[PDB]
Amino acid sequence: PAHLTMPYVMPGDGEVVGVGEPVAIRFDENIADRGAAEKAIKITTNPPVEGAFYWLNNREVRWRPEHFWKPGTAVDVAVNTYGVDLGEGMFGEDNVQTHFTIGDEVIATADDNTKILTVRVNGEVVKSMPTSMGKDSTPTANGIYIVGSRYKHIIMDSSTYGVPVNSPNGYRTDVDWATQISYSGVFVHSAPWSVGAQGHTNTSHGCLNVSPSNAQWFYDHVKRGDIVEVVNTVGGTLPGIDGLGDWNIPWDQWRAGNAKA
Repeated sequence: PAHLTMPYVMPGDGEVVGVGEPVAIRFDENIADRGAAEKAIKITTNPPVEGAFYWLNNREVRWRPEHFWKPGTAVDVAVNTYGVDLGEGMFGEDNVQTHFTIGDEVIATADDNTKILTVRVNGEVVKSMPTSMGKDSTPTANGIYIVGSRYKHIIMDSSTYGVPVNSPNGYRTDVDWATQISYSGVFVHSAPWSVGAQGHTNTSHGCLNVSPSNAQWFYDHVKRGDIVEVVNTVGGTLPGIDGLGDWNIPWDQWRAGNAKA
């Protein structure tokens, strides 16, 4: 190693993901020549669709279409960096490939005006969940969120996101049925402690609090790549480079890319 870097591709080989899942190629070393890396990456889709690369940081690039994937689309990814100088004498340690498919269109919209999280599958409403989002002093950002990992039980610690547990906006909370939707720390999870406020008042630090029953349903039926869109909150907009906020970047900007950066 040292002059060799190993690329990692997401999603998993054979995985079925939602319509918002971007292709992600992560290197274990910073890429000096982003242009070279993009050239070494071949992506084939069926049905065919145009897409483009955009870097979230110095080690990870993302590729996605202008709009959400069409359900049933099959995607093949070939990261051929072996023999390729990714910049300053750094070569790919080996080549990697992955194949994944797009499942049904699942888009859950959380409207702060109604305090309801509505899950639509292929355009049809299948669930309407009262929710309680970030309180005014710690609001939930508006925007398009891509569903990530899920946990039957986990502890969310504010210090993971730069906020001391002992501070006013701090917390170290055990939660059931947690589905992560932003690297910034936003999750859709079971919140038995805010069932009264759900559908009426925002009381969280930013997460989308829902009933235990609804959180479990969300955990069982929503998958990586599905979409959660938050609208009308007093917060700002999820950053395009969050890690799960890719879609908040305007297509013209995304297509333009940032390889010469």
